Order: sequence, then structure tokens, then C-alpha cells
Amino acid sequence: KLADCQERDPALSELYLVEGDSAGGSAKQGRNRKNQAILPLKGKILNVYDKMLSSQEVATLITALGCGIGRDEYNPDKLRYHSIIIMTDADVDGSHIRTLLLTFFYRQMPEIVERGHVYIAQPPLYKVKKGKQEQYIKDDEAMDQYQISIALDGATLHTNASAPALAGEALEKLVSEYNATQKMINRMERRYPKAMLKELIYQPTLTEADLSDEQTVTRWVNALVSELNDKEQHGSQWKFDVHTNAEQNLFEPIVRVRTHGVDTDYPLDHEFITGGEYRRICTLGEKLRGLLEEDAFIERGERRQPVASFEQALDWLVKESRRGLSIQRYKGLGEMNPEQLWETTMDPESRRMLRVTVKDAIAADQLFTTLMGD
Amino acid sequence: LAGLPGKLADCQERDPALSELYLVEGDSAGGSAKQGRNRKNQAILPLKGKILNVDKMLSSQEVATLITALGCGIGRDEYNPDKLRYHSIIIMTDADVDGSHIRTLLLTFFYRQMPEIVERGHVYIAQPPLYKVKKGKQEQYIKDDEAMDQYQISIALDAGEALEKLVSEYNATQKMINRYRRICTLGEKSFEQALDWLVKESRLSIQRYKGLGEMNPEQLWETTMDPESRRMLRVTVKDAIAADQLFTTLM
Amino acid sequence: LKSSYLDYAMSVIVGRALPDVRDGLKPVHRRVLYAMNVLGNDWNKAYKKSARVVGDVIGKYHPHGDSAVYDTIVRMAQPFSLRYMLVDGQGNFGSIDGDSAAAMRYTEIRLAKIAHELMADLEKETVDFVDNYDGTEKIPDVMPTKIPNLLVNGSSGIAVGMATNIPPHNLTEVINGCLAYIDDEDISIEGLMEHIPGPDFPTAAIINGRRGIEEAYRTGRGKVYIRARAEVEVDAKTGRETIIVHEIPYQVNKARLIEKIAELVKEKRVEGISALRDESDKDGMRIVIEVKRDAVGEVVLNNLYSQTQLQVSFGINMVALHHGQPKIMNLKDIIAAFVRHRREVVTRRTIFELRKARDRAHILEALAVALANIDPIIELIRHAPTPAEAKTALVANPWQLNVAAMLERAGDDAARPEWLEPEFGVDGLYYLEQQAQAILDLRLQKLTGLEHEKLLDEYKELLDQIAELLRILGSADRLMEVIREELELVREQFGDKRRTEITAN
Amino acid sequence: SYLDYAMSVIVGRALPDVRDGLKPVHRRVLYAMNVLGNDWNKAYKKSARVVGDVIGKYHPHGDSAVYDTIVRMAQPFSLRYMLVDGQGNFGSIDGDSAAAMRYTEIRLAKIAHELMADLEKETVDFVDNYDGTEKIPDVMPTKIPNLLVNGSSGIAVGMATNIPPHNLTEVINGCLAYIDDEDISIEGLMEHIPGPDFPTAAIINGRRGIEEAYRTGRGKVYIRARAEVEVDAKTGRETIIVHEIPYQVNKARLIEKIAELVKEKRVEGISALRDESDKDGMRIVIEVKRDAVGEVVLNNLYSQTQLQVSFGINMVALHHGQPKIMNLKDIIAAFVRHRREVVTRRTIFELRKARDRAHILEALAVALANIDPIIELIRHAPTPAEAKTALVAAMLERAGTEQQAQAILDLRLQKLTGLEHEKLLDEYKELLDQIAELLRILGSADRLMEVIREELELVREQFGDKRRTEITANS
Amino acid sequence: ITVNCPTCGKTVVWGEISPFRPFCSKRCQLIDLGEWAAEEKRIPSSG
Amino acid sequence: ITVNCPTCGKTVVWGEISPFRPFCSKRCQLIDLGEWAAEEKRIPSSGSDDWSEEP
Ligand SMILES: [Zn+2]
Ligand SMILES: [Zn+2]
Ligand SMILES: [Zn+2]
Repeated sequence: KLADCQERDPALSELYLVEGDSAGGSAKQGRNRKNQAILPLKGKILNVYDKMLSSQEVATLITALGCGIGRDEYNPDKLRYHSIIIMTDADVDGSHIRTLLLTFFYRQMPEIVERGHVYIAQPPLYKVKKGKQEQYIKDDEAMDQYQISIALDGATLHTNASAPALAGEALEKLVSEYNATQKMINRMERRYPKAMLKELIYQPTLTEADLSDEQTVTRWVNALVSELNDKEQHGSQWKFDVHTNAEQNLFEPIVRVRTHGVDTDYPLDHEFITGGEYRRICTLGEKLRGLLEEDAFIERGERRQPVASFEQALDWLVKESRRGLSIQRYKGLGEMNPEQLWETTMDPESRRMLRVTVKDAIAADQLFTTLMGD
Repeated sequence: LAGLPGKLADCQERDPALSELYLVEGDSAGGSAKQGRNRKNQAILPLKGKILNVDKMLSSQEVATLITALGCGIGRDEYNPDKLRYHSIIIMTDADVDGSHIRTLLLTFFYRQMPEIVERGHVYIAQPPLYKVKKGKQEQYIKDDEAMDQYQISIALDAGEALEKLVSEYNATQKMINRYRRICTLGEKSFEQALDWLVKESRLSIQRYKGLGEMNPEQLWETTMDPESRRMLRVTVKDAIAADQLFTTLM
Repeated sequence: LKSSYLDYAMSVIVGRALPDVRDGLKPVHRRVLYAMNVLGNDWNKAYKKSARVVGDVIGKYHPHGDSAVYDTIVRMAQPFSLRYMLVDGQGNFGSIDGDSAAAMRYTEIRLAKIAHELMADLEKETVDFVDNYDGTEKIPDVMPTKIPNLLVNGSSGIAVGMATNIPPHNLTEVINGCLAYIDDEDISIEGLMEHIPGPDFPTAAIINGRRGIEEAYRTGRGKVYIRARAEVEVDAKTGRETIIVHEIPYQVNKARLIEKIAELVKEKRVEGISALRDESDKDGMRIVIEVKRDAVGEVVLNNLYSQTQLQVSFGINMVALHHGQPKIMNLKDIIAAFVRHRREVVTRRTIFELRKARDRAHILEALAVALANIDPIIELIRHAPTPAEAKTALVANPWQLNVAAMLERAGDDAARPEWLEPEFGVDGLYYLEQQAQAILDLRLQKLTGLEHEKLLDEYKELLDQIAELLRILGSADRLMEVIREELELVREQFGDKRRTEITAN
Repeated sequence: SYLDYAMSVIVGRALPDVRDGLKPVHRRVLYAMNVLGNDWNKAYKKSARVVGDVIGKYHPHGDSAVYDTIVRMAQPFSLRYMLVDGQGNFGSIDGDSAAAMRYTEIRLAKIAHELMADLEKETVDFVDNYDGTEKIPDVMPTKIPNLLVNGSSGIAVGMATNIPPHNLTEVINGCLAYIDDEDISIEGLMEHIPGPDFPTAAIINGRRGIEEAYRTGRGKVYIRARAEVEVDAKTGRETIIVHEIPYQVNKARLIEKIAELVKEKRVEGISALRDESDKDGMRIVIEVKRDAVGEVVLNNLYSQTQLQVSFGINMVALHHGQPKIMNLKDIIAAFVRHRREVVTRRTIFELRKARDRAHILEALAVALANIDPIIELIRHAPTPAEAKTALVAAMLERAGTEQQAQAILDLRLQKLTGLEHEKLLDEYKELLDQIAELLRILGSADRLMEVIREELELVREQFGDKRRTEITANS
Repeated sequence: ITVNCPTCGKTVVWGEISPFRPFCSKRCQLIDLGEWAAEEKRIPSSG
Repeated sequence: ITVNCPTCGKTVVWGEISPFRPFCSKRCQLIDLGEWAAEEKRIPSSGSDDWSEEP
């Protein structure tokens, strides 16, 4: 539990702070001697149960950091490492080690955070492996992009009979619009049911000019709730109604559903129709139900299957991609070998790293107080 | 100290000769004993073995309570038979490595600082049943492998009394095999075919006890605390010296 | 300002330290129980050693070397901690004094009956599962319970920003209150309280004052005082009084109480105690306190109420997770959320049962028409060396139809799988791979004459079943009737005398 | 009496068993992994899974023992030949702790699978666990002399042990040399087994100790680091870098002790001490004052620092249940005869299994002949029990129960295809070839030992590696 | 942009007004330091 | 019948000839008592369940 270093030039070197039980042996046996210096610390100290950060450890840490305590004695020319990678597990356990490190900084060396010297480590959330292929993707974003990437890798849409099959950048654009729009629909699940909004993209549009009439709106909502009724799987009945407005004689649809017993209403007001959310919903709408016909085919690589709709298509695509491989979400650094830790989170060429703002340290302190307050 | 409330579950009976104390392994039979006993005649002191630094030891809080609870003096010179609070003291512990350590040390404290309490025969070891057999509407507790064997053959039968004599003779000869004219009479006189058919016709649920903390309070009570159907051995000075031998062997 | 991370931490911590109101369990409870369910450690099946359950649990759902697991397993077994125990334990499971339970390799355990009622229809797609720490196992997010549990066994825990402290209640009474809710939604708290006067304690004891109880059930929060059932007995010959205590408030430690009394008489903060003894044995709890010649029994008693936990204040704070967030909720809210759960539970249950009976109908029909069409299929499969070829030959040709009459006779439109596409099945022409495999894997022991009859009768049975299931999903009132008879069964199964007294003022 | 019994229990719990050189813990861990299907060809499993079941089934006490044991079987610096492949942080020679039981992933090594081959064939005896609901193998049916190969160490006070690890190929060659001729000389074995080979590379200083150890069963032999000393060519100064260090020595504690000795003036002439060990290779740098001599510093360190350490070798292990001291030849012999019993048992099992399978296959093929005659007969009686009560040729003659009728009844229609006839026929004939070969093996012990030799050749070929430690003798 | 002093609780405005931010005086700062030394900055979690 | 003094090792013999059995002198007897009181009396741990997370 003491540091090590190699290069004396502070700008050229860096200092990791790593928990001793998760990434002590990892960092030591996987470090690059030249520029990297690590400190092993233990984030649970015996008391008599288990809890805190050590006084001896604290002194060692201050010495390793190297430059002074408080704003007064700070001395930029005596800081020994200009990048100080808090590489700690980041569940609540780890988060605490990290926090103590950030809080202590914030109070006793605010400069080192203010001058942006304190960067934090970020390991890969995920690891993917199909047969031969093994690869690391850093967040959920790259995980989604990868997911769709292999979902569309060598596959195409046959819309009407056997017609000009859709694929390449066009299919990627369509799917992209679809997933983004379904993110919008995901968000809305608090206001309206999701299935109703997906059928809102498949059913035809409903302009305000249509709201100026009644029979068309009633026809529309009737077709919607009927489609929802027959396509229902979970045993939830859908009905409808149209409330009457006194001024300007406009009409607005209402979707009633008996979900378990809970008969609930869902009105569709004018501002919703004009807003813009429904506009995106309707753009993707046109683009897609204007399209698949029948007797249509989705196929990827070698295999094929006929498909009633887009949904069935994309679902069959992800099913076809997921068939071979499985995936791991990396929760701890102790899950990785020194070689992996190096290739993933430590290599100065491959590593994703986060620089902390004073507001970050302040947040860590508010967390520390709140927790210490209990 | 004066007050043994909170650490000792004393009995009603104040007259020591009529009452008994139970030195039990705390993390073993403590709570069970404190719920199975008879409050009239039985007091209970739970004990543990502490771990500090790098093992098992009898703690200061406890020795003071133990000594206080016993009431007699410390050292052969100080011993006082009239101060003594109980005539019967039971060391109810498991037989494992820590169960041996708590007990033996118990004797060792006794051998060195209260040797008279061992020589007067006041201290009694407690012996629990080793076997519980439940065919599976009923069950019985069996004390020793001897009684277990006799039970086992007596039921293995379900031929005459002469068959009992014959199987006892055969068992004697097999014991001789494990360890002349006897063996010759057998050799002149298969057998194991019928015997093993008997074995398959007999064998139920067999249970071997390894600890006291397998038994329910009522079970512990019925099996080795209730004055009726109990079993205990009066330790000699030789047993205490053997305990001190074990201690000095392990330091 | 509470930031994004901060609230994360606050969310996971609480989510671990408070229960969902539906099953009234924290993660570790559920994990231990469900692990005992997977392990088939049932109530009428023989005991298992506390160790195995613990090992399974550490391996699958709780990968820490924590006595947490065995401590949870234990608490569930102790009569003096759970009103209605979820674990049938044999061996030495500790004591109210604070004595520890025996090593986890000695003590044996098996779920209690009420535990099985806590996980009844678990395999019937009744409630969501979720991934374990390595993703190779699933664990129930909620339990399809048939018992209130939250109200019945109570919940206690301390967390980052809030804590919950709900007392346990008598099951009989709580079920009654549930029934009264169902029959009377829109009911009133004063009304529910007609069935549940207040909390019930395994220890027993007494509760002093109803005002706190009432305020609690109305608001969610209220302080109520639990007094011990102590008694003063006067010996007739000498006149020498001797207190005696028979029960003590919930969660109070016997040893710490007795030590506190001894400390109190040593410091001379309370006087008039000649002796202090713990005579508790197999007959039950008793604590004997002997009043001196000088003193008055009742006075000593009231002092022992004033300066000890022989009377203690239980603070009721009914917080629980409503959906994924924590929320303070009054008694009606709780019963209401139990019941919603029942509506969702039994509905999902009936949809699963539905799918099952429909698949069984499809396959049984296949087996029927196979029994009718036995010789030509034996021949056709006879000729084909490859099973796949025989299969394709089976599917390629529809076949004909005592078998047919009842197919037509006992058909609605539906016994069909909801997944069946229109083309397959029955013009008096069977349009038929699944079923082809179902008969390709048919045993020879079945070709006896009356096995058909058995399969027919079974088909009629399944038809009656799907009839009752459809009937149960069709009418919400019927669903409620089923739930009422279920709860009635529950309170007929386990119903316990009130254990704790309630006296006003 | 009782003390003696406790005496014995301790010996039984702190000493290996010569057939596999494993303590109860090791065996229970490995077997738990086995039954868990924690294979080398299948993906990793979190350590927590294994431990967990170890605690639940076999060893229920604390994770402390059971995950540590697993961690040991994974470190390259702890075991010569590893028994556990572990992905994740599994600690450092500097004494760094392996990651949480939650984080680390493990799976049996290929070698470890070779340790448990032919287990299901009733090869070795099983015995009860605490609860009594499960059976645990008393000994492993290993095809490896992993006792000699991985060594051991004795916890126990009184009898204790310190067998060192050896090179696979060398011990296999020695075993084959023992197979060729019984009563083989010890020195004839030292021709095949030059001495112990440590997982860490190092130098062994005295072979007299090695000799006495192999012969007596006990001895003392010195392990010596591979320190290297070196000048900077044009600077006219020296620096010592150690490159390897003795078995079971912390590099961190070593360098710490060096710092101590320097601080206490007990060792003089060191200008700078540094640990430049990394992934490319271990290296400990000990820069030399000008006033001093590198080599003399290097010998002063050898003396008081743990750069060189006295390894006291002792070979107490369990034979027939009793703790005995053994020769190289004694251990090798025990291993061999163990393998004899192994091959015998498993071949008997294979024989019986093949006999039963051929019996069933016969009945099945009869059913494939007596199809139509049977189908009607079985159709008549409405009850399968009553119909059961109612219940090619050339080759059986050429190549030569109610439960059979049950095995016929419990047969699928998928089995009545034209191909299954030929399938079961070929399987039958192949099974006759098999029982012929098995009887041929049981009959001649020479062929048995020859196949044993074949398997050992397989072992020395597949898993065998180079020698890591150097052996110098200069007296 | 004001921050509360983690030692005494007095509000100190961020900015160069005070050289001891986030502390109000150096005595508060040093106190906090000694606390960090005396192992009194601990975070206790249970269950 | 002589058994060694468990404090100093002074071989003293059983019987009334020694009033401090099995000690030779009372001071040693008292010292042993103090050790028991001081928890000086231990038995080293064997290589019976310990939980890694627990204390
Ligand atoms: Zn955490
Ligand atoms: Zn201040
Ligand atoms: Zn002496």
C-alpha cells in the first residue's frame, strides 16, 4: 500500500488512485512502468465492523499528490502528477472511495480540481462475444449502435412481392428514424399508452381540418381502438368517444381502456395534433405504413422469413443477431484481467476518461455530507 | 461483581444441593437450553470463545461471571463447600474442535483454580443422543452404538431365540475377523444372502447428530436435560489432567 | 440541489432498505425465499440444512460472504420476530435474550405453509423476473402473494433519507378488512378498523391507547405505546409481594431489560427490589422481581414502566415502495395496493392457464386424429428412414376423422392457440409440424384401447376448464369472487387468536 | 484416547492423499466445479457460484476458506500446473488480494478435467457429506501425478509436510520407467527426475539435499534466486537486478526487508533499491555504491535477505488412511497401482454398461422385427399393464426381462424409421467389438499397463512443458 | 454563487473574496484537515 | 504422582505436601488466575466457520 513511479516530469506522467481489492493487483500487473504511477488503497478499514478511509492512507495520498494543503500552500510547480485517475468501481461501495477522494480534494485542494488536473477513469460497460468475435463497447449508446449494426449486417427488406429490395444506408436511415421515434414514444408512456401511440404511427394522420368535422374523427378513432382491440394480447379492452367543444365547433378523440379493471380515458387535444411530437410520429408514420404491402419478405444473410410488418421484421433481425452471441455488463474492475484492464481503461490510446468540474467535486461533497449526516 | 442477572438464568431453588448449573456453549445450545430447561431445578450460563488479533479463549467478562455464579473460592486453599451455589454443574458443549476447546478449558480452569470442585464430584459432563431414527410415523433416540447395534438387530429380525443366539455368535465371529475353534465351528457350519435380505427389509430415516444446535428446545430437553431419560458422566481428576495435557499441547 | 448521481444512490439504497407494498418484502427476503422455492424446500417435505439454502443463495442471488443471508433465514424462523413465520426451522434458532443461532451447518430449515401461499402461482407468468449478478439466473421482482404480509408481518428498516416502521397485524383481521374492502371499495378507515382494531405482536403484551393507532391508520404515521403484560402476585402467608412479568413489548431484548433493571437498582435509581430473576423456561416467559418489605409492589412496577422497556413507544411510519418510488401510505392505500396486485396476479395467471390449456387442446387433438389414423401413419413412417421425411409427409397431407364427433361437438370456435394461423387445423379436412413431432415422439405404451378414451375424457375436461377460465376473465365481478374465496381460504388456513391486548386511554 | 483421536482428525484434515495429493477442500472444490459443469470449453462462471455450492453441499463454513483455495489454484506463481483458469483480478506475487468473489470468473483447467476423467464410471469410492444428501468422491481418478507435480505443504503441528512441485514430463517419464521395471533404483529415477521444478523460475543450490530428500523422504535443500548483476558499460559502475526469486516469496516483503536491512546498516553498499517489475517481466533493481562490490552485496543479500531460502522438504502423505513418509519410488508406485485399480474399475463398468446396452438393443431390434405382430397384441388389451402382461436373427447368433418389454413400450414412433435399424445394428456390432476389446484388456495385465503407458504418453505430450528452475551443484 | 463552510456552517461566497474557500477562515480549513487525519471522515452504511 | 507446575515448570508432587496443587507457590497460582482474567490463555486457530465480509 505505497505508490510507485518512473518519470519525474510531472506533465509526462500520471497518477491512478485505485481500490486495493478490486484493482490493486490488476493495475500493478498491467501498468506501463514509464508514465503511469498507481497508488493502492483499501476502501474499507477495520473498526471495532467495516467502514472508512485511513489516516495513514490519507497522509500517503497527500504526499503522492505532492503539492500542498489548503489554497494557500498550493504550488503548481510541486504537483507530481498532472492527471489523477480515480479508477474505482462505481457501484455504491466504490463510489464512496471515490467520493472521499473528491470531497477531500474539494475541501483541501480545490485548486487541483479547478485546474482540471483530476480526471476519472471509465471502463467499458460491455463485452460482446460471438464465436470468433470478441469486442468491447464503452456505453449503452455504442451498445445500441452495435446492436442495430449487427441487426442490419447483410440484410434487406422485400416490401411488395419481390420488388426492389431495401437495404444499405436507406434501411439504416429508416430504422434510425423508427428507433428515435420509439424513444419519443417511450418517453410519452406517462401521458398516453405506448401501444396507442405505435398504432398512432400506423393509422393515418388527423389534421385539425379533420378535427373541424366529426364523422371523420369518429371513424379514425374507431379504426384505431378496433385495431388495438383485435391486436391485443394482454386482455385489455379498448373503446372510444368524442367530446364536443362549444367554441369553433372542433372535435377531439378519446380512447377509453379497461386495463385490469381500471377503465381509463385518454383524450387527444388539438395542441397534441399540432404540437410537433405528433408531427414526427406522423412523418415516420407515412414513411412506413404507406409502405409494406403483403406477401413481403425480410431476410438477413443466408436465412429468410416472410413478415407482416416492420415490427416483426426488426424483431426478427435482432433475434437473428442475438442467436449466436451473448453479452456481459461489466460491474467491477476485478472482473477484468491486467491485460484487459490495460487494453480497456488504461492504454493512453484506447481509454475513455472524464475530467471533473468543480461542480462534480461539489456534488460529491453534497453526497458525502448527506451520507455522513446519517 | 454481585449481580448475575442478564448473564445468568438462575433457578428457583436456592438450596444448592437440590439445584444444578448448566455451562453451555453459547453459539450452540445457549438459547435452546434457556428454553428447554426446568426453571425449578436448573440454572443456565451460556459461554463463548472470542477471536482477537491473529483464537478461542474464555473471556474476562465470563470468567468473572462464571466464578461469581459458582460462588466458591479460587485456589485449593480458598475453596468453600458452603459458598458453592450448585452441586451439579453441566458442561454442555459440542464434540468438535471448538466444542472440545470450550469444555476442556472449562475443566482446565477448574483443574488449576478450583480443583476441589472436580474431586468432590460436583461437576458433571452432559451426554446427548447420537442417533435419531424415524421410520416415518415414529422415531426414537439412541444413546450409544452398542444400543444402536442391539436395536438394529432386534428390529432386523422383525427363526427363534436360537436365531438371536446364532446371529449374536456370527456377529462375535465377525468382530473376531475385524480384530480359533469358534471360527472353526463357523467354517464347518450363503449366510450373508439371507442376512443382507434382512438388511434390506429393515432399512427408514437415519440421523447422526453432530451438534447440540440440531435439536429443538423440547428435543434437547427430553434428550439430555430432563432428569428422567438423561445421561451424564462424572469427570475424574484424570479427565482434568488430560484436558490440561491437551491445553499444554496446544498452548 | 439533489443531483443525478445523488438520487441514484438514494434510489438504490432505499430500494434495498424499504419493501414493495405488494409482498411486503425487501430484496434479500425474496431472494432467500425464492431460492428455497427453486430448491423445492417445501413445508411437508423433509428439512434441509441451513447451509445449503445459504450456499445456493450466495451463488445465485447474493454473492457476498455475509451473515446477512443466514441472519435473514434465521429471523424468519424465530417465533418472537415474525408474527407468522415464513420458515419452519428445527434446531437452535436463538432466543429473545439475544442468544445466537447455531452454526449454519447444524440447523435445518424448510419453507412454512404461509410461505407457499406467498409464492403460490409463481410459475404461471404471474409477475416479472429480473437478472442476477451474472445474468445467468432470474429472480422475481415481486411475489404473487395470497397474503398481505406487509400488514401481517410488518416491516422495519433504516435508510438514507427515510425509514419505515410498520407493526405486524393479525392475519384473520387483515383478511377480513380486505374482504370488507372488496365488498365496499369507497370504504372508510373507521370502517376498516371495525375489522382490524390495531397491530398484533408475536410477543403479545398490551398496547396502551387507541388514539395513536387511529392517527397512524388515517395518516400513515402515529406513535403508540406497547406495555408489557406484567403482574404483581402477593404471597398469602408472609404477605411478601413479588412482581412477575409474563410478556414484554415487541423487539425488546430480555437480557438487556434485566441488565437495565439490575443497573437501575445498583445505581439506586429505582429501589424496593429484593431480588431479580429470570425463570423463563419451556412453560414460557416469566420475569420474577421480588419487592422488599419496605416497598409497595405497584410503585416498583410503575417505576419499572417509567425507567425500562417494560413500556416502550413504537413509532408507526408506514412507508413502502408504491411503484418504483417510496411513498407514505395509510391503511386503505395499503389494502388497496394489495388488491390491485391480486387483480393483476390472477389476470396474468388466467392468461397463462389459458395458453396452457389451448396448447394442450391442439396437441391432444393431434394425438386423437393420430389414434384414429394409426395404420397408414405406421406404414408411411415405416417406409421413411429419415424422421424429417416422415414429418414432411405427415404435414403435407391433411387427414380425416369415436373421435371426430366430439371434436365438432365440443368445439367453440376456440380451443385454438392464440398463435395458430388461420390456415391450419379443421371442411372435415385436417390442415396440419409441431403436432407431427408430437406424434413422432409418441410412445408404444399408449396404443392400448382405452388410452384414447382417457385422452378424450381429458379433452372434455380441458374444455370445461377453458370454459371456466374464459368465464373468469369475462366478468370482473367473477374475478373478484375468485379473489374473495381465495382470501377466505387463506384466513381459514392460518388464522390466529389475537395475541396483543388493546386497552383505551 | 480422545486426544489421540483429535490427533488423527487433524492429520486427516491437514495432509494430502498420495493418489491425487489433494486435501478434502481441493477435492470438494474441483468436484463441485465438475458437477456444476464448470468446464474449460464452456464460458466462465462467477466464483461466487462455485463457492456457493461448495458451502451449500460440501464445505459449509465461510467463504474465507473456499474462495482462497480457488484463488490459489489459479495463480501462476502459486501452482506449477494450474487447476483453475481464472478471468479477472486474481492477486499478485507482491501479496495483492484477489478481487471480490463477486467479480472474478473461473472455470476448470484442461489439466483439471484430466484430473477427473472416468469419474462417473464408479471408478473411485464415494462418501457422505454432513447433511447426508450428497455423495463426495473420497479420491480422484486422476491421470496425473499431481501430488509430485504440484507439491504440498503441511499445516499440522506434529506431522507436517512440504513436498515440492515437479515437472510433468519428467515425472511421467519416471513413471513409465517404473512401469517398465519394478524395483527400479532411486538413482535411476533421478536420471528422469533431476529434482523439483518450481512455478517460479529459480536456482537450486545443492543436489546432495535433493538426493537425500528423494531417498529418505526427508531432506533440506536451498532455493536460490536468479539475480543477475550488471555494470553500465561505459560508466564503470554496477547495478544488480534480480530476475526471479524463490518459491513462496513475496517480492514486496522481500524489497521491504531489503529496505529495512539498509536502514539498519546491517547491509551496506547499496546506493538505490527499486522494483521495476511489470507485465513484460519481473526485475528488481539494486544499484551499487562505488565504494562497494556488487557480488559481495549480492551474497550479503543472499545471506540475510530472503533472496535465498532453505526449503525443508518432507513427504508425509496419507496411505491406506494412515500418514506415512515416502520415497520417490513409494509415491510413484502408489500412483501406478492406484491407476491400475482405476482402469480396472472403469473397464468393469464399461463392460457391464455395454452388456446391458446390448441386451436392450437386442430387445429393441426384436421389436423392430416383431412389429405388426406386437402392435395388434398390445392394442387388444385396453390397459398398458395388461398388455405388458400379454408381452437380424442371424447376427445375434453370428455375433454372439419385463424391463425389456417396458423399454420396448417406452419407444417413440420416430424409432420405427428405416434408418434406425441400421443405426442400432452398427451400434450393436460396435458394442460387440467394444466388449471384445474390454475382455481382452481385463484378461492381460500387460496390455492394461501398456494402455496406461499410452495415456501417460498422452499426458506428457499434451500438458507437458519445459523446465523452469535451474539445478547447479558445486561441491 | 455562495458555498456553505463545511466546518462551521457560515456562508462564504465563491470567488477570490476569501482565500480559504470553501472554508470561511484558515482555522476552519485546518480543523477539517485534522479531522481528515483523525479518521473522522467516515461513511457508515449498514444492511 | 508429580505433575509439572503450569506456570514456572517446577515439578511439584500431588498430596497435602503441596497446598497449591497443581502449582508450587500461590503467586504462580495467582499469576495463572490473572492470565485467565487477562485472557492470556489461548489456543491458536486451525487452518469453525469464518465469513470473509463479516468482521
Ligand atoms: Zn453498494
Ligand atoms: Zn468556517
Ligand atoms: Zn510454580
